[PDB]
Amino acid sequence: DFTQMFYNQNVKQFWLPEEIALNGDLLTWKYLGKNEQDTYMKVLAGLTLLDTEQGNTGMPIVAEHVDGHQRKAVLNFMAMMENAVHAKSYSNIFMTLAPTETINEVFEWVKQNKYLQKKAQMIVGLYKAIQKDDEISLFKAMVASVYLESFLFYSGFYYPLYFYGQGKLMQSGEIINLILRDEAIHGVYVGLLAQEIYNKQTEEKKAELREFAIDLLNQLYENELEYTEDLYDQVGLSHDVKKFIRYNANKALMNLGFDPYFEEEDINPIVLNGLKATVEPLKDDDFYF
Amino acid sequence: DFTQMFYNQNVKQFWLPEEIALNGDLLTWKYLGKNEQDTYMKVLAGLTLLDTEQGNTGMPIVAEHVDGHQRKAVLNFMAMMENAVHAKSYSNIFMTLAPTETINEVFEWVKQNKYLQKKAQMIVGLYKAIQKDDEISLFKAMVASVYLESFLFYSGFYYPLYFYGQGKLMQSGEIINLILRDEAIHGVYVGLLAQEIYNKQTEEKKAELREFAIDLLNQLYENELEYTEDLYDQVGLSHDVKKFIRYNANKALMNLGFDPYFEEEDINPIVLNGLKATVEPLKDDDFYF
Amino acid sequence: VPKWIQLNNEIMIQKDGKFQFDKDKEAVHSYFVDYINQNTVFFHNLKEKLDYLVENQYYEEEFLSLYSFEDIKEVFKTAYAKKFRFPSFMSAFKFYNDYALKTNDKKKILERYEDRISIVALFFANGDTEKAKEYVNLMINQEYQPSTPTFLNAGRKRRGELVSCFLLEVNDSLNDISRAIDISMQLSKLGGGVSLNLSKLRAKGEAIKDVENATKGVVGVMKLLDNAFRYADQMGQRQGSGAAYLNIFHRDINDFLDTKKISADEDVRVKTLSIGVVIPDKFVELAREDKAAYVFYPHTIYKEYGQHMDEMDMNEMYDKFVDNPRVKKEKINPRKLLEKLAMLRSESGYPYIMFQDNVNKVHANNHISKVKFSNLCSEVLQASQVSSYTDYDEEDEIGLDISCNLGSLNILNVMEHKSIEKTVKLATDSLTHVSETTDIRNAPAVRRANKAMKSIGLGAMNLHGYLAQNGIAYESPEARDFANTFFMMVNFYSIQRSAEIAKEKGETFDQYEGSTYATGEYFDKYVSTDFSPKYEKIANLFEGMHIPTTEDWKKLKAFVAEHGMYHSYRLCIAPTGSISYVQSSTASVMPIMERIEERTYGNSKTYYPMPGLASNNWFFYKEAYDMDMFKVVDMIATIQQHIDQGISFTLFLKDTMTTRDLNRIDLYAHHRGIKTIYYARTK
Amino acid sequence: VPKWIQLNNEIMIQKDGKFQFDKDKEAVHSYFVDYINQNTVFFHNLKEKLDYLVENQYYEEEFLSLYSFEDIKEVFKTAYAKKFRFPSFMSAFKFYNDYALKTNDKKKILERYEDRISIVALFFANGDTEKAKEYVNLMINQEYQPSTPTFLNAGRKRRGELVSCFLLEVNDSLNDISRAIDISMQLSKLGGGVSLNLSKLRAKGEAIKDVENATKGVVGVMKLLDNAFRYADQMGQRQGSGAAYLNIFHRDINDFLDTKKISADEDVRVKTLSIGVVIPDKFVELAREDKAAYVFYPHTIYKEYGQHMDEMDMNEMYDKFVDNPRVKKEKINPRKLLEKLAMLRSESGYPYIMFQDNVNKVHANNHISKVKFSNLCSEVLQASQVSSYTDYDEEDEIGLDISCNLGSLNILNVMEHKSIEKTVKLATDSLTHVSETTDIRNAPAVRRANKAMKSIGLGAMNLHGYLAQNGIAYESPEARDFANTFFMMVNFYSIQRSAEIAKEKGETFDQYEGSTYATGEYFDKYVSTDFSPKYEKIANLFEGMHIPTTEDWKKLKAFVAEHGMYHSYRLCIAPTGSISYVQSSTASVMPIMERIEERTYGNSKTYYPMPGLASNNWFFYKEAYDMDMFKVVDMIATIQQHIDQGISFTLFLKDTMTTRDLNRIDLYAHHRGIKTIYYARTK
Ligand SMILES: Nc1ncnc2c1ncn2[C@@H]1O[C@H](COP(=O)(O)OP(=O)(O)OP(=O)(O)O)[C@@H](O)[C@H]1O
Ligand SMILES: Nc1ncnc2c1ncn2[C@@H]1O[C@H](COP(=O)(O)OP(=O)(O)OP(=O)(O)O)[C@@H](O)[C@H]1O
Ligand SMILES: Cc1cn([C@H]2C[C@H](O)[C@@H](COP(=O)(O)OP(=O)(O)OP(=O)(O)O)O2)c(=O)[nH]c1=O
Ligand SMILES: [Mg+2]
Ligand SMILES: [Mg+2]
Ligand SMILES: [Mn+2]
Ligand SMILES: [Mn+2]
Ligand SMILES: [Mn+2]
Ligand SMILES: [Mn+2]
Repeated sequence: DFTQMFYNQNVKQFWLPEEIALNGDLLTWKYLGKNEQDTYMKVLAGLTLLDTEQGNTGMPIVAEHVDGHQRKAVLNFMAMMENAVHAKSYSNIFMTLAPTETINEVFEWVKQNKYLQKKAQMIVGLYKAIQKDDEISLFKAMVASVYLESFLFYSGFYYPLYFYGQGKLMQSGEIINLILRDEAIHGVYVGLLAQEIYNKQTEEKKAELREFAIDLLNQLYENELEYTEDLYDQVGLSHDVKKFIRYNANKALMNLGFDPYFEEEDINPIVLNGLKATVEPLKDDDFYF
Repeated sequence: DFTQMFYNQNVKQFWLPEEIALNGDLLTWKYLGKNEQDTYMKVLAGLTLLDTEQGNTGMPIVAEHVDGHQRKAVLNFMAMMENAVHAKSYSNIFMTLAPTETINEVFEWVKQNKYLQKKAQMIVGLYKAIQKDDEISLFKAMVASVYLESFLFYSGFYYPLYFYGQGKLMQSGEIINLILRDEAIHGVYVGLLAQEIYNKQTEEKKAELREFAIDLLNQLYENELEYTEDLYDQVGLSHDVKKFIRYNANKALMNLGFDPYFEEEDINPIVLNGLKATVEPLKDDDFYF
Repeated sequence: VPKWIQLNNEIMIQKDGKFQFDKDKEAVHSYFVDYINQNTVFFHNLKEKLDYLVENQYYEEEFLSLYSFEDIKEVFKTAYAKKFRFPSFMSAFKFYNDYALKTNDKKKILERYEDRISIVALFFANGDTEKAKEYVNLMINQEYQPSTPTFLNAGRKRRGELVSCFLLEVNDSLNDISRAIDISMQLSKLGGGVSLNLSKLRAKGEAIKDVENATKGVVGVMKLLDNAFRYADQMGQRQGSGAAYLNIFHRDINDFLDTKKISADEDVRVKTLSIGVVIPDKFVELAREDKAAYVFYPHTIYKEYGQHMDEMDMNEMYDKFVDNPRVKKEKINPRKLLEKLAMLRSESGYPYIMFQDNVNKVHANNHISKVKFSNLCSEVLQASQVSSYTDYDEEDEIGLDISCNLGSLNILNVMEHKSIEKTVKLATDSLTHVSETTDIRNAPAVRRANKAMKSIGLGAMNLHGYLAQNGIAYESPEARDFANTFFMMVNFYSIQRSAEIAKEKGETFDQYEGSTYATGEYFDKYVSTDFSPKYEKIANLFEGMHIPTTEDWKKLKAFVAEHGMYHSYRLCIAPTGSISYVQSSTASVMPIMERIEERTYGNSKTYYPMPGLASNNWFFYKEAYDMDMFKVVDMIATIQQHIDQGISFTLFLKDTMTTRDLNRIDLYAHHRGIKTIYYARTK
Repeated sequence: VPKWIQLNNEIMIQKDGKFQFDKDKEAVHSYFVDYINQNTVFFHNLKEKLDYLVENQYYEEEFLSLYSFEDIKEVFKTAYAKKFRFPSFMSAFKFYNDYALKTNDKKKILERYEDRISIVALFFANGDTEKAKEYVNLMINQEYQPSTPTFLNAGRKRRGELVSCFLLEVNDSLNDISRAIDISMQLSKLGGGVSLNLSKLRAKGEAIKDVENATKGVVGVMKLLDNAFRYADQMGQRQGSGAAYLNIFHRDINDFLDTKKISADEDVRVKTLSIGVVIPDKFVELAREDKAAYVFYPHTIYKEYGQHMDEMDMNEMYDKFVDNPRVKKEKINPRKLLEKLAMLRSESGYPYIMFQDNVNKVHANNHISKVKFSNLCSEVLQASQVSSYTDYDEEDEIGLDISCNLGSLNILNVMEHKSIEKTVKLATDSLTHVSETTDIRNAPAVRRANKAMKSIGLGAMNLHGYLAQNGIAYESPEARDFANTFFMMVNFYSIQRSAEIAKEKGETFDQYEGSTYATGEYFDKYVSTDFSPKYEKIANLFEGMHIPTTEDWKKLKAFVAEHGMYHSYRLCIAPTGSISYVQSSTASVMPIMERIEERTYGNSKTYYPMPGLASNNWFFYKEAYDMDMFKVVDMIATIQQHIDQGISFTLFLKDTMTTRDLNRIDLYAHHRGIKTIYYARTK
């Protein structure tokens, strides 16, 4: 009911890194404090590292196990955006703002970081556990994918959106907004594929899959809180970032056809400024009573 | 030495079938004989099948086994083109020119056609035989992919080109030329990757790999002859198409770094005839003259 | 979270296996002792309050100037003497969030429920203190509820229009199309829902002055109207809502329907304009016989016959259209079109279905015009004459564009007070006043029709609430017997009040002499058939009230023949969406969707139990989706036999049932005399 | 492939390293020997032809009835005595595919070139056989070409209006917006391009009846207008074309511009609505000094001052607006806005640029109104007064909506015949006749301004063709000298003809007494500066023709003072899209885009070399993209100093140049006195 519509929306959102000139960001970058520059670098590396997993494994593995030519095509398109567009865009932002040696060091740090690694490996673990012709393991991986696309990225997206909403780092913020817009539709699409599997299950199996999804969300959420304090306490933003994580967790759940887990909260206004029934033929004698 | 330039070439060649309006072919299509329309539909259906498998299976699987994020980005982009752009374009052509029943019938015809099933069996079999960290199985699949890109498509491409060259079906022909332009660079790129693996081998191993490549080519060739006769005898063109596929077989071998295998022949001259802005800020001196 | 929110959420926390319904009451107390009383603005006396509301442009001073301040004080004291208490938290919440008057910055509450009721009553009475007290007693007892426009906007300076729905006839011309777009924007600016009949517009591929295949059809006008309603969206507060109605014999009927398909392209898809389909009995007959039908090009028919396709009876002219070579037509499968209608209603709830022959076989004003379309809620069914909007500097021929004022009787409160007659007459007087004080300066046909037809809509709410609180199953024959008797009483007293108003004013509605009211035909079934309850329980329910017999109906028929009727149309049962919350009533005569509804407001969630829901009447409050739609159709037909206009009949479907079940329900509704079908809501 | 198409495609086949241009001539012969004569309907005599065309509703009876048949036959004989031959295949193809009258079945040709010219001449003369013969000699010599509407529709019963450029003022009200939508639909129905000024409309987030954040801004109005123009598309023949103009100090200017971005959403982007931006000198001064600018909310300015923001001089009002606390404004960077304009023009060629002060410092009718916006082609620059369209049954205040009358001189044919004066005067008379015979009954302000202003647009074309065939580079100072002299003579004879018509009819245009023509200011630069050619080559080009001197201009000034001027506006240089083909001329005063243009008609390819292109003048036919845009700006300013209205000035850019180069060209155009910039076509 939905793949051709998503095909259309995906291909009409096509873009390339070269379209946004990045050099003019240096005019606001130079005015940020060391803690602001440090947080930005670390957040950016976090997003880059997670998105690489999605391009190399997450999207291609789902495309491999999903049946249907049109779905495979949409999924291929999404994998292309991760590897050919998003990855080059993150690299471009880095090369503009930091010298080569600084980039290498930030990636070394974020690569060793406990909270980034915990979430990266949790997601990758579920992708590696998909078994041929087993729709339960595929569903679990789709849940992981939706959580990455619609939830885990957002502790990171917060900061570029925060600057973007203030008139700072506008070129890289525009790029991030385009990336985020792609991840949103990726999350919604994979969510619909997961609901299709979920709806084929018994009531007991459904309850079991719901427990899986909530348990996974809880593990990731508790690590996100730690990740958040680790990066954002030094710039005083953690309270507001936490509200943004919960709001996006609720969107991820709704993508999977589940109820929101967290109470509704208002979001930081600066970040906001940045942001078929069965056809049965009439058999006659249905006109007579 | 080459991936970056292929990356740039692939992304700059990006297109969608919807860019080309097809209603202009309606009259030249209406005017073709029933035999001509039948061959044309079947030819494009055979192409659709090849691109379906190249997009779903061939390109993603090669991407999985090739090392390097940039090489993977090129291969992922090529995969997307196969199933999200190329395979879909044929449906755009079908939906314009043909009624639904004729479309349904031709897709049923691909499923039961023995030559098309044999060529898919052979090519996809080699893709699925790739073993992780086994460069020889990978080479064999890359040879198969080059043969699909640079040889097997051409029994199909002949007919749209033959019409384009006579000023007939020129909108459909424009789509086909764009597809052909893509496959030419895809065949070169995969050819270069295959040569990398071949060049690592002992002379004895190389001799075996040439045997594999030539045996495979001959087996595919013999099947393609029967396919060509089956499609083109009713339009009187089988001998001409055979010359064309031999011509392109030599190009496939060359893409693999091998000498031409078939003698040169005169190809139908009709078929040969068938072949944001940069932003600067405003200076204060630009306001005075 | 607020204390009242916690108390309201405590309902679902079961104690001894039972819902804590009484907790809801506690919530209201909290909602008043912690929010409403603190956020209300109190004055030293009523004089200071009225002066502050008048000078600060909250109230119109004209309607208050007709009373001395002593009379206004007496009216307010009468309102407050009842000591009205909201029995549920959601009733008070809905009133104080949607209908209570607030300050300019919306930080404080200026109007209580009694204040709003007093202001509405003073506006209704038009200078009569005793009539104002009668209206106050009628509304504070919650026997009668003025519509959301009237209740919210009466006596307010910053008010919109008191009329809820407007129906426009669009003639087949560019001038008429542009005028229809302008009038739609003007009426959406006034806050009313606008319905447009597009059946006169010629289909796609018709000739505009001898150049053929030139018209865009009704889909282009649909896109224009959709953009107009998007632009005029009540100053960005409520999304602009429009309805387009097309006859099923229009050639564009498929494209029309294709506007609501979920796979429709952006150049065809229309998203803010509801769609309705008008189905004559000829289409149902063709589908029943499986004979291939023909959709027609309206302009060819107009050229050949001089009249529009929807201006004449298809049941007698369809064969002439088909056999006429000068009429252009396309072959369709009527059963396939019915299946497409069912599929569209399953997917999106559209189109509205209007059974034209069911409307016009009992329509009392067929002489003026046949009913060719309905309103945005598919319950207004009145005669309309298309307007001829000519070129600039040329006089326009102004027709009749339907517009009626809504007001609902609370069946539970009306029958508890044993005051069907008094409530009906007072509601008729209030609706007559609302019609009289309505003057729209940018819709000429609407203004002329309001002045001439004098049509009003008197609805009813809390049918299911009354039945469930009295131990009567909504699908039971006893419930249908109660509906028959109650709505016959409502019709009798509405006709009596209309005739009394005509006598006291010496004037009837325009062209009343040709109506079935004047000829006495309308009263036929009322002077030969007795509508007294056939069950002892229903008769006991109606005890203390004089149920009109055939003799009373004969006397009323003679009275109407002598004096006439002031209103062309009197009764129409609107959905009554949000004002049913304030009255603690179930929505309209429809069965309840759910026993307890969970609604999210802000970041909090609230649970509203159905009014009077408890352990003893839990199963009498049967959910609509669990009900047999055939028995709901029977109930709606029983009510409809006493309602001159239509009833907003929403179909409540389960996901398991197919489009064939929806088609069967539609065909049974057509067989039973259902005039219109509103929505196909799937659980 | 037809024989003429092969002969045309043989041009590109090079013989002896040269293009076979002469082969094109042969193609024409084939196109007439094989196709045109075979499919041309022939009659025994002209009487039978005229009777058949009148009876079959091809022609109008009124204009033919003004002459005896002998006079009509004499006019046709005068047309056919020239023995006119199309010099290129594309000229005849364009005429017989676009302008020649065809049967209702579109398979036979009823009108030849001489027949169409004779009919247009008879329509122009309005009963004067000698005047009709003069018009026939003017058009068969191809000295003057009526615009596509006039040339195609003159004398035809099945026709649109003869005017296709319409400028509408939209007042800040829902009634005015709906009326603007209606008028746009009616004028697109007539076949005209409609331009609407949206600067008076209040921005997004403004108050409607003192409720805040209610207005949708000009973008919602643009969506409505885009839907209206999509709906009204000349009975499904051409895509409905409309333009919207917004002042750059309007707050919506970004959102306005955002309607043309590719990344814009479906609810933001308008596809069939062209956009133009009006840039006062204040914005250019703010950008030049890099001071941050302010975009103002129009309704706050209107409330504070009682006048619209675009109705007062922003140069003297900007500081008062900024310092006024009751005027709401938003901070912007004018240089960023200029870069956004350049980027948008690079992407899509939008918006059109109107330099308000460049237009209004030479505007002769500033007393009536200042020129606030331009047309769809950005060359009509006239005073306009907004209309107050009130509610129904209320009298509207009808203002002035611009609608000028197009017609182009063929500079090559005019100058080789040494007939600047006669051609200009006859073209002025024909334009006056067409303006007087235009009566639009659905656009009140357009009709009122046509009756009052009597404004016509007399353009010129084949400037680059004439210069290249005379060995003059378009960017050379000699070309600018020729343009200066030629257009000064055109202005002189246009003013003389306007004054002569005013003297003959005894009437001037409304409010002429306040114009600079009446005060003599307009003639200042003409009574002090001599515009005779400064180069001997240009003087020899003008040999045989009297060049008006300063004494002649003084005499003309005295004549205008004594007798007045009939036309408020006389000269405007339109793009002249397809009529340039029929006249075998280069389009407008623009330089040629390509020396030989390749076109695809049906499934066939065709080749049109520029008129007079050969090996000797191949270098002088320089392509526009290869030219320096500063020198093109200089030439256009040289012409503009003699044109009262604007010139359709398209920028021709290479893909290499950036937005800085585009902004530099725009700023040099502003510095040089360019009134409008039409398009930014990137090669
Ligand atoms: N359910 C309710 N509906 C409407 N108003 C209410 C409701 N509950 C409380 N109020 C308002 O809040 C006030 C709080 O008083 P409450 O109902 O607790 O009793 P009280 O102080 O004994 O007086 P009384 O009941 O006589 O007004 C009420 O007087 C009334 O104005
Ligand atoms: N280049 C052309 N432009 C316009 N009409 C042409 C052209 N060439 C031919 N025709 C048309 O075809 C006719 C035949 O012209 P042709 O060149 O054969 O000789 P002719 O002496 O002009 O002929 P005729 O006896 O028709 O005047 C012309 O009279 C004219 O109607
Ligand atoms: C002008 C126009 C009309 N129409 C359709 C919609 C109207 O319902 C229908 C009638 O237009 P009219 O305004 O009645 O056009 P007309 O009066 O000049 O032509 P006729 O004499 O035949 O009535 O034409 C379009 O679809 N597109 C258009 O652009
Ligand atoms: Mg008409
Ligand atoms: Mg106003
Ligand atoms: Mn990504
Ligand atoms: Mn993604
Ligand atoms: Mn391919
Ligand atoms: Mn390929």
